[PDB]
Amino acid sequence: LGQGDFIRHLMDLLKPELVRPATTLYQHNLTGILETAVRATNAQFDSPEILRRLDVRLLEDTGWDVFSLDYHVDGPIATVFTRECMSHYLRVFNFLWRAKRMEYILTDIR
Amino acid sequence: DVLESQFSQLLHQINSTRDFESIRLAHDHFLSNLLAQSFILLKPVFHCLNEILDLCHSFCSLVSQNLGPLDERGAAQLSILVKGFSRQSSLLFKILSNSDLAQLLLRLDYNKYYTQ
Amino acid sequence: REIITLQLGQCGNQIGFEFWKQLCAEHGISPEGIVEEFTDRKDVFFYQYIPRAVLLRVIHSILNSPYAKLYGNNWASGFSQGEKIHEDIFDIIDREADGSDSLEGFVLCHSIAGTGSGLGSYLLERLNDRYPKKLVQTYSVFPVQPYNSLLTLKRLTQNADCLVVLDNTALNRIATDRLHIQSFSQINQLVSTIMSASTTTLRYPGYMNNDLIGLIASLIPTPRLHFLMTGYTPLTTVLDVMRRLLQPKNVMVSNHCYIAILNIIQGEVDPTQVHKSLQRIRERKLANFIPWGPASIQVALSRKSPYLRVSGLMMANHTSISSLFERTCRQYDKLRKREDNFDEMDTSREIVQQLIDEYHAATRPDYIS
Amino acid sequence: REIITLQLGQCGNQIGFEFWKQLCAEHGISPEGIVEEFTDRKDVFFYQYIPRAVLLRVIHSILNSPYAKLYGNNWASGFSQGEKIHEDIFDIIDREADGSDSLEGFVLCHSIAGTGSGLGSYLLERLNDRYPKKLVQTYSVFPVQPYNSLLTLKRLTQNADCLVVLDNTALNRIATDRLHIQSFSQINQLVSTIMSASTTTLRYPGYMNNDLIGLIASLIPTPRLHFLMTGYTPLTTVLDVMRRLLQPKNVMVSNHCYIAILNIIQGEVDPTQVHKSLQRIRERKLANFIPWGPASIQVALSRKSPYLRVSGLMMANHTSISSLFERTCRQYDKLRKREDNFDEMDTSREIVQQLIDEYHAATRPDYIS
Ligand SMILES: Nc1nc2c(ncn2[C@@H]2O[C@H](COP(=O)(O)OP(=O)(O)O)[C@@H](O)[C@H]2O)c(=O)[nH]1
Ligand SMILES: Nc1nc2c(ncn2[C@@H]2O[C@H](COP(=O)(O)OP(=O)(O)O)[C@@H](O)[C@H]2O)c(=O)[nH]1
Repeated sequence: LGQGDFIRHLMDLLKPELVRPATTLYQHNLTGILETAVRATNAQFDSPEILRRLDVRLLEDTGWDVFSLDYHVDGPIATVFTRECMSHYLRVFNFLWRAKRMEYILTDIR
Repeated sequence: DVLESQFSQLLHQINSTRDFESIRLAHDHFLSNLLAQSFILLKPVFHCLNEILDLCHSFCSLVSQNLGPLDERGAAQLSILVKGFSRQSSLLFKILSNSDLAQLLLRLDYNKYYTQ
Repeated sequence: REIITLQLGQCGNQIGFEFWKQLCAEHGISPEGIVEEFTDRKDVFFYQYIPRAVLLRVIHSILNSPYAKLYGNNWASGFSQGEKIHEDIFDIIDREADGSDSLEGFVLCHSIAGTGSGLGSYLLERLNDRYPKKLVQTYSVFPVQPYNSLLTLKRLTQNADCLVVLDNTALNRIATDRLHIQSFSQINQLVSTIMSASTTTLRYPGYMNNDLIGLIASLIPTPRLHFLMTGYTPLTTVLDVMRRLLQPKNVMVSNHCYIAILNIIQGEVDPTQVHKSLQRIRERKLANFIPWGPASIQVALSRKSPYLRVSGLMMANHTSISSLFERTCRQYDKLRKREDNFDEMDTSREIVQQLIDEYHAATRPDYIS
Repeated sequence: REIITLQLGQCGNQIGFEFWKQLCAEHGISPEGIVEEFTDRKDVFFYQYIPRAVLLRVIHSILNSPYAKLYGNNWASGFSQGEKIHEDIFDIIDREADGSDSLEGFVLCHSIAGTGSGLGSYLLERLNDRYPKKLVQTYSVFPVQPYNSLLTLKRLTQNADCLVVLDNTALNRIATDRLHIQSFSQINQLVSTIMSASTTTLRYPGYMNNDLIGLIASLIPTPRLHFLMTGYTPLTTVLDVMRRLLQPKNVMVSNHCYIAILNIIQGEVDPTQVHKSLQRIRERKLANFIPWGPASIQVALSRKSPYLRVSGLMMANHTSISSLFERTCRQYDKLRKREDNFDEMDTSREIVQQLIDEYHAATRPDYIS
């Protein structure tokens, strides 16, 4: 979440979707919103290569409990991350996602 | 927008590399994309839309095989397909929910299937 | 599949002549009707070259042009004469039909204001009588004047299987803003650019949209809603185009929502980003649509004439066009209280009112049934 | 999200024009509104580049400037004339709002001392009528002057969603101290630096504060106490900046306690020692805080414009701001006993008395209820 500008727009677009239960959620729909979100923010001016790996994954309730980004990496660069950094980032990304919706709720009440 | 887009890359990879070895690979990858993008290799979607294909043959014939209202067991035959078509319609909807993003967007411009 | 054009009245004959001028110059065909040396499939609008036109004082001006080798005021006054020479003109149509391989449609270019108003009314009925299997598209033009306009509607609402609207008052406003004219010969120039661009995908060989049926069938969902309005941006990415189309300052018209949208791109734009523009455009939710029927926005590419930079035209079927009809009906009701049976006008008054309701009912979540 | 700015009266146009000059030079934007070659998110304040300004004699001197390609004295007189052109100016705003992707707020730059002040009070009410879900932040500037000042205060206390006070008496003293001027174009240099620095975290995105409500939701505790004051350190460690802003000889304002503080450090400072300094400043107890609810101090970093060193900006909510209203209040009563209903002055005089009564009671251990 070090970008901030991109995650702001991404939390405004997933609001109408994640409120529904997880059973009606299918990954094929969220990607469209994700591609639009990059264009709608400053993340469009970015290296096309790294943007090819950034996608969504569905953890396996409510839509605010199974959504998370993945950024899969394979090849030579995969010897620095080694399937454990990707099992640690997602362990972190939840705590930064919760502490981000608990704030945009409290600026909506305000 | 898969032909005029993949083709416009195949022609661009040609006028760029003075090497010929690229052409044998650029053209080869161009061909594999068409089989992959156009869902010809993807069996589930290709075995579901195929049912939609021959489905219209029946319906279009039904309207052309007469000039009066659907009374002589045509209506009895009419309600047969809608129970399958609309079932086949929303059946496809769950399939798309990598490449389908360019397709499902067009059908969902008015969020009509969202109500399905 | 060939399509023949029909030109009536002063307005029709003037714009159609210019419509060909833009068309023949678009190809390598000199004014004397011969190919210049200097791809473009020309079968739809030309015969082997000769254009498939049927024209009906002003003909002197055309015969005096360098293109000599290229071939009352009341509605009652017009309709009366048309019945008298019925068999005279239908010889021309018949001889042009069998001379064509497979006739497909009948483009009609006329103004609803005076002889073209009635004669066109007479034609459309008789055309449907003899030919029931032919599409009938008309390039009608909008402005005792109201009475002539209302009578034409009664025929245009049930006969013409397609239609486009071109209003001068809105067109004249574009003149003083971006062209600074204050002239018919000038405002007609935009019409030619509008008309020629309206049928670009038919002359250049493409994947789809190879017939008039391939274009209109997407827009008109039901035979009652058979009216369109136009839009033209260039007066440079695809997103730059689609944004500038939907602005209300560019369209040629004087709650409400669209039914279907067509986009004509005549430039050489990179076609990889086109699906991206729709994504961003849909998100912006810049335009509203019907909630009952599933539809989308149509976008089609083309190529500009090399013998002549990116342009763009948009075809729209908007329910806001019902507003224009009200003005005619509103004025007529004022005339009916201001002055052999006078019942034909009364029946038409009813049938035009039905169309206003059908549009108004179409913007409802429950238009169907 | 986008933020549309408005400029009213002679002051609003001048400080807004100087705000845009500084904001154009801070970015890579030529005076011809064209991007020069030479990361900074500029979509909020610039439109694809066009500023989202609505300007309202001084306009001519702006149009004769090199930046032309970038686009009585009573309160009742200023209120009525806005009513007669009610529909006029909103068409400019209505097209800019709907032409905008997703509107967020309305920045207002105006001086409450008189046609502009009267026009402002009118527009502040109508924006509450039409748009209920849009913030309205006002960069008001303090100076029959007592009359006009309190009337606009009646609207600024219940209409404007936030407010940043900038009084000339504090700015002029700063110009007669470190500036040594003995002019309007001179003190506006300082006003432009505070305004440009106020929205710094909006244009350079960081982990936090990516929206206008993010800065305001922390300071303003209740919708009534929506007045703020500013502090510029320069007219280097982070521990120096904080101790050079909390000083009362740097605030732009002529017991009491703080409610919330926000610090903007715009330098290239070391971002690892920022958490240390907040550990020490608490120990020296340089500021006294509210006893009823919890309050803290906030520090936010950013990056200076490379195309143009450490600077600071402190936005605070001090109950000592109640004194400024008292001066206008007391000045009003002296004129009321000295000279169609004159009842609006009575209501305005009454409602500001409740605001002052909130502040003096906001410093007690039982402000709850
Ligand atoms: N926009 C446009 N309208 C035209 C032009 N020429 C004629 N018209 C329209 O045609 C109407 C008059 O037609 P009219 O001359 O009576 O047709 P006629 O009776 O067959 O000769 C007017 O209302 C005009 O608006 C033209 O060049 N441009
Ligand atoms: N801070 C600041 N205030 C200004 C500036 N110019 C004018 N003012 C204020 O505006 C007031 C005069 O308003 P005026 O322009 O006569 O109102 P108008 O005639 O209705 O536009 C004075 O009381 C000043 O305090 C400026 O450059 N900076």
